Amino acid sequence: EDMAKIYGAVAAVSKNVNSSVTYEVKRGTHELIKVPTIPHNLVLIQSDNGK
Amino acid sequence: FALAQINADDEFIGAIDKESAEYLDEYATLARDISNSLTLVKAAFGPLER
Repeated sequence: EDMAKIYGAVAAVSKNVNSSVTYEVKRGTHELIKVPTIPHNLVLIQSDNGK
Repeated sequence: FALAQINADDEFIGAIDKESAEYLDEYATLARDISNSLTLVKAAFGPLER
């Protein structure tokens, strides 16, 4: 029974090692909006008689 | 000044005899506990660095 207890203690320590890590890298990634209409900012002015 | 002589009653002799058996059981149990712990340290732990 004592040997069973000791081996369980040692086995638990041996399992405490760590395999790896995982993470997502996203810094600097910004979303893009979409612009439907091109701004022209033009106005046509005409005389009343069209001169 | 008031030293009193010692009377060894039969009950006192029996009392020590029961204690003698208990001490043996305690000494045997402690030695086994020490031996188990010494074996655990060798496999569970190693040397410590700074």
